[PDB]
Amino acid sequence: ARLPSFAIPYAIDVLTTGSYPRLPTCIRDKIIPPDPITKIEKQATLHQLNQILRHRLVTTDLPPQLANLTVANGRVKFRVEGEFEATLTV
Amino acid sequence: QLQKQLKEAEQILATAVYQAKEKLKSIEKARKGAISSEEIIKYAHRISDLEMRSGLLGQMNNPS
Amino acid sequence: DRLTQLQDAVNSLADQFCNAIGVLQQCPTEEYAQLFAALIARTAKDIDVLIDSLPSEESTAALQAASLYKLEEENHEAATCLEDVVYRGDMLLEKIQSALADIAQSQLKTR
Amino acid sequence: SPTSPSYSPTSPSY
Amino acid sequence: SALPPPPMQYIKEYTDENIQEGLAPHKKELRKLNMSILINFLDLLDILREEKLEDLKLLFVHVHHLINEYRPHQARETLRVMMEVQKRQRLETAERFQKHLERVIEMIQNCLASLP
Amino acid sequence: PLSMSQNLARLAQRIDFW
Amino acid sequence: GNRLRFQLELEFVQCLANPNYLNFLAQRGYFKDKAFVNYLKYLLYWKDPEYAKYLKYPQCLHMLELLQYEHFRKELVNAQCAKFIDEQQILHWSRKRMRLQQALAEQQQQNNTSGK
Repeated sequence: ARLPSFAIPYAIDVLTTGSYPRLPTCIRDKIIPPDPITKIEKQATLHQLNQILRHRLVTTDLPPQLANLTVANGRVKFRVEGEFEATLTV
Repeated sequence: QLQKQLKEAEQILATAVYQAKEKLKSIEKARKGAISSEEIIKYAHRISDLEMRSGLLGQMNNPS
Repeated sequence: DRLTQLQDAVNSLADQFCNAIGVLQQCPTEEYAQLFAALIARTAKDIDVLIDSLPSEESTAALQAASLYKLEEENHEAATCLEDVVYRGDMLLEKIQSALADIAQSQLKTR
Repeated sequence: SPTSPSYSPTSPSY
Repeated sequence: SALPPPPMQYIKEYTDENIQEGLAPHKKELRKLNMSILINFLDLLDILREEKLEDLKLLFVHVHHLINEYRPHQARETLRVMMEVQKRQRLETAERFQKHLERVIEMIQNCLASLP
Repeated sequence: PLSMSQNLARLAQRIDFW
Repeated sequence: GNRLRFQLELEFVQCLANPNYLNFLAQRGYFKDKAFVNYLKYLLYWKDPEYAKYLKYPQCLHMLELLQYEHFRKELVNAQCAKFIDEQQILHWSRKRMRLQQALAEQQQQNNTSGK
C-alpha cells in the first residue's frame, strides 16, 4: 500500500548539500580521522588573548620588575636586565 | 565594571554572530526554486548489493 | 505525523478484517463470542479512529503556495530588519572594544 | 575502536 | 560466486593532463468511502465471492489511494511552517539581543553617569 | 554541546607559538 | 559514453555509499592511484545543486568526505571498521521509534494529567 516516505529534513540538508546524520553523539566518524588545523582563525584568538592579557595587566598588583613590556603573538613577554624571559599564559 | 558589561554584551552578540552566519550562507541561497523541492519530496519518497548489482550500470558490466 | 496514522488506520482496517476472522475460520465457547464481541469491538475502536483520524484535512490547499509566497517575502523582510540590527550592534560595540584597547594600553603607559 | 579481540586481518575474506 | 564490481575504468587515464580535457558532463468523500467500508465488510458478513473478495480489494485500494493522495498537502504545510518558525526565531532573537543591548547600554551609560 | 567561550579552550589546546 | 558517463558517475557514487563497497574496493586492493584522487574530485563535482537532483543515497556525501580524506582510504583496509562505521548506519535505520514512544509518554504524562 504504502511507501509514504516524506522527509523534508535532509531534503533540506541535501538541498543544502548534505546533512547531520553522521555522528551527533556518534562523533567518532569524523573523529577517527583526527581533527585538522586552521590558519584563517589563527588571528582572532591571538588578538583576543592579547587583549585579555592587557586586562589581566590592569588587574595586576605588578612588581617594579615589569619594564620593557612588549606584547607579541601568543607569547607573553617580560624581559629583565638580567635577562631571563618568561612568556606564560592574570 | 564597564568591561565586564562589555564581556557580556559581546559574547552575547557573539552568539548572534554564529546564528547570523547561518543567516548569511543561507540567505544567499535561501529558498532555491521555492518549489524546487517537491521533487526532493517524491524524490526521497521513491528513495525511501545485488541491489547494487541490480546495477543498471554493473548490469552493463555483465561481462564488461 | 498525523498522516501516517491514517495509513496506520487503513493497515488496522485490513488487519482487522483478517484476524477478526482468524480464529473463526480456524474453529470458552460464547467466551468465544465475546472474543468476537471484542473482535468487532476492536474494529469499532478502529472505526472510531477512522472517524477521528478523519476530521483532519483543510480544503483549498492549492493556493497555499501563493500564501507561502506572500510569506516568502515575509521571511525576507525579517532578513532586512534583523540584519539591520546586526549591523547596529556591529557599529555600536565597535566603540566599546575601542575604548578597551584605549585603557589597557594607556594605563600600562600609565602604570 | 577495540571492544573485542583486537586482531582483524586486512582482507582474508575466505 | 557472483561478486562485487571493480571501480570504473576511464577513471584510469585521468592525471593532471587528462581531466583538463576530461571534464564533467475530497475527504468527507473519503468518509463515505470508509463508512461504506464498514458497510461492505458488513454485507460481506451478511449473506453468508471472488466477486466479494475482489470487491473489498478495490474498495480498500480506493481508500488507500485516497489517503495516499492526500499526504503531500501536509507536506507543503510543513514547508509553510518551516519558514514560519524560521520567522519565529528570527524575530525572537532579534528583539532579544536588542533588548539586552539596551539594558546594558544603560548599564554602561549610568556607570559613566555614575561618574560626574 | 555549546559555548563561544569554550572554543577558547580547544583553540588554546590545539594552538601554539619518519 | 556521452550520455552514459553521466549515469555512470550517478551510479558509481550512488553505490559508493555502501561501505562494504568500500572495503570491497579496499582489501580489494586499489587505493594507490591518483586517478582515484581525481575521480574523487571528478565525482566531487557532484556536490552541486542540480547535480544531485537524481541522487538516492545521501550517504554519498559522507562518502566523499571520508573517501576524500585519504586517511580514510588508509584506514579502511579492514572491516572491523565496517562494523563500526556500518554500525552507525544500522543504529540510524530512530524518528519512527520516537513517534511510537513520545506518544507513549504523552499518554502516560496524560495519565498524570488525569492523575490530578
